[PDB]
Amino acid sequence: NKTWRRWHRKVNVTQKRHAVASAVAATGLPALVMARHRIDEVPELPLVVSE
Amino acid sequence: TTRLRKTRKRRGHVSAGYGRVGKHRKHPGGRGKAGGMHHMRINYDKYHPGYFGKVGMRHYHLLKNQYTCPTVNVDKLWSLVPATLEKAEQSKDKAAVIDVTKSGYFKVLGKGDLPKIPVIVKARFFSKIAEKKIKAAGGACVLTG
Amino acid sequence: GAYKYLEELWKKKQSDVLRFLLRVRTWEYRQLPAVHRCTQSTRPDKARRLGYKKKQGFVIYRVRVRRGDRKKQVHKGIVYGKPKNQGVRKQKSTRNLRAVAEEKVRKICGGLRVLNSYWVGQDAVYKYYEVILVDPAHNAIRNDPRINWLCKPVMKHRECRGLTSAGKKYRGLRTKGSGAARLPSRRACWKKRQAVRLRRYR
Amino acid sequence: VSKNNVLPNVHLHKWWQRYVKTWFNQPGRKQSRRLRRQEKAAKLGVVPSGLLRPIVHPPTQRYNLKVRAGRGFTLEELKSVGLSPRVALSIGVAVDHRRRNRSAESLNANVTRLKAYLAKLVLFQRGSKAKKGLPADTPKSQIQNVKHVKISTAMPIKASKRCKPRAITAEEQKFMAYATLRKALRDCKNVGKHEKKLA
Amino acid sequence: SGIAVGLKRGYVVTKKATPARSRRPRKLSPRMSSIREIIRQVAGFAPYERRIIELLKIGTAATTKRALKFAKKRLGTHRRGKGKREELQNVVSAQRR
RNA sequence: UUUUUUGUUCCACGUACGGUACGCUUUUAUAGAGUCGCGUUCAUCGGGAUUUGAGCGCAAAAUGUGUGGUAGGUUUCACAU
RNA sequence: AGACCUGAAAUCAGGCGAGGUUACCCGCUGAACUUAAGCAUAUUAUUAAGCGGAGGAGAAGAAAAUAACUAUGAUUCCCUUAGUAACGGCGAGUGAACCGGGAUCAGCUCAAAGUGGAAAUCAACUGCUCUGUUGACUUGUAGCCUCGAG
Repeated sequence: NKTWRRWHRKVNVTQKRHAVASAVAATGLPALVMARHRIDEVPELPLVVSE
Repeated sequence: TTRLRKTRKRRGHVSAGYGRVGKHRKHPGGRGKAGGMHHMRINYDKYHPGYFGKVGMRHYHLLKNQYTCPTVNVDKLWSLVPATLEKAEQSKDKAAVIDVTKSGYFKVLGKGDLPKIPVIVKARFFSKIAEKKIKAAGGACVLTG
Repeated sequence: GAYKYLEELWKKKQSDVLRFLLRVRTWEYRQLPAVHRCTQSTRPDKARRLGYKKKQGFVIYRVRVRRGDRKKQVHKGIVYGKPKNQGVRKQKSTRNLRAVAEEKVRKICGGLRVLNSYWVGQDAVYKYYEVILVDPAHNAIRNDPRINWLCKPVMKHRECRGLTSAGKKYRGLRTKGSGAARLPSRRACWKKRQAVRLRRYR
Repeated sequence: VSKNNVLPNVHLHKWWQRYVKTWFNQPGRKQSRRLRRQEKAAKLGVVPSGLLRPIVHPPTQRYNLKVRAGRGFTLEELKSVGLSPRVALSIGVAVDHRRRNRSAESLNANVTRLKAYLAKLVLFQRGSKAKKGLPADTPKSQIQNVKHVKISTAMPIKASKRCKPRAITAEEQKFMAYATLRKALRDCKNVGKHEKKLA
Repeated sequence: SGIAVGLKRGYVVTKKATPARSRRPRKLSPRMSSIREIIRQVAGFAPYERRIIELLKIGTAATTKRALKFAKKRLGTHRRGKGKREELQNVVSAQRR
């Protein structure tokens, strides 16, 4: 096993951003959060709190 | 993804995908482009015609930039400078000036067609056809250097 | 000034004045040993120009190098290999005889540090140089600022690494531009282009 | 060689495993540079980092439009403003003794750039008392300098675009800009060929 | 303005006339004549120069041409040779009086 | 250690015997030789009527010399010293 | 007899060199296996082995440079030019540079002149906190000057 084996991937910046948006969308919906946690006592999603 | 390669499935078969008769020998047929002249000639004629021989006069120390010349077409230009278009549609006085150097092209070629709005185009070089098309549009031609 | 008149008539080598005087000197040099000391400069004109200064701890040696080329060093000129390499007689060597002379003067004067060299004459079987040396231990060189740079430990054996005037000519740092594009160093430049550069995002 | 592919053109016949440069240091290199920029600017503090550089057109015809930063100014340019070439590196202006000014336009760009910089420049007293010249001594009035600004970011170089829209004159529609170029080529080839036919 | 191609080409700019620089013409001077005209008497001419000087003392454009052939062989360039016979022509002009 | 900082920290109080700048004008005291260069031989280079080096032979010049990627001459120009 | 010049001697007084280490660095020296489906030019390779020399870095370095533009401006390194121009039984194979964008930025001093109302210079040994006594040195040591001008 040589050291020059290419370890890293460049993913495109647009595909990286679309992904984070899609992942942030799944933060809302208790469908996807319960599917992937314990959301019995939690009043709301997305759970916002003050500054 | 070593997983997905044929060797994994192929494993368990003795030939290993190369065949029992002919075998996976180390270097049949030579190395690299060797044998192009003789044994691999049929492949060269077709696939790669014109490969053997020398044609033109050689240029010592050829330098790019001496010859560089990025070309915009007449069919574009407008993309070059959208507000002016609504200005230069109206008025029938003054004209929207297109310094083609500033976007970063030197020559102008009239492959396309242009709307009939008076305009002035400044470029280092103009194709013969581009000039005829621009004039028809009522545009003017200006040379920079 | 007298040094101007000296350089102007040293240019006239073919003349009867200098060709007599240079025939007598080259006799004297081939009686004496190969590397031996002169107690003052033969050409004070020329040495002054190469940063010789007549104070204590500067010295000056003669050196003699045989003229011509060397054979390739094989037994009975029996080479072993491809007919290109079967070349015993007409070899040349990379380095001029001025630089060889500076080199000869590593063992004989290990402590002394070489500044420069200049031609003092030539003969059919020999060719004679005067090599300007320095004592870096001596306080006259050590105290003064203008040749304190030679007392740093980087400037050891700068004859051997090719950093005199004459050493710097055969490496080809004396030209510069497109001709010398190839040779930081001949080897250093060679290493840079040859390397397979594998950036981490590909 | 079989099938229809490109004829291969690979340069790996030498012992190339010795000279493989890898870039695992790349982030460690970033952060080592970045530590010594900061530890520079600790010592300076008030003093801005680099030094001021001129506006400069690149040479050959394909980068002739563009403008970039140069190396350093010019002995002619500093004479107009009235710096010495001697002192200018203390204030933080590059001198370049090689670069001429062939044009009047490239001169007056960099002179404006220098005069604008010396308007920015506050210069502290060496102490105790104030001392004129050697711009000036600024007194203890002294408007608040921000810390090291970096000098490139303080006074940057923006490809200044735009054209005034123009009336199409007489002798604009008339003159035929193919044939004007196409003369200018075929004159410049046949210069000595003309002077035989003339004489 | 201006044009890309031609004898009168380039971008229109108000040219400055740059100052006199190095590049100061390396003339012979009245001091350094008197250096060399001394050393010409002390040293004298080289053997190759003497043979050129006798070929110009003949005159005659047959053997004057052979001086240029000789002094291109001997100093190895045409520009070097043209300069040398032009100098030693000036020596023969003074010597004849 | 801040004076000797791998580029300058804070207030307090100092000075011109010397030495160095800058402005105008005048200007020739003037710049490295068995070196440059060329002819040949051998190596080296992508460098091809020679990229760079070396040996041998020849061996310079002062409005000069070197370079301007084809050998050569005449006439200009540019860039370096 | 006395001035120099040249060359020796000394267990003389006080100093300096040698050898070791291998990752990187500088200089010489110098192959063949191998590829070309043979082979000799070519390739491997201006590499391995050999012989020298260093340092925390080394070498390089302020143009006898690129260019032919509205011009640039020490050196090194990265990206790009570019698998391009070019080399090559023009076969196999080989193969840079300028411009451009970055890291980093720093410039300088000797020879060529001029103390000649006056060797102003340097070392060694001794002596108080910088004098004295020998020597080096005019076959040139200080100051001044380095083309950006002087």
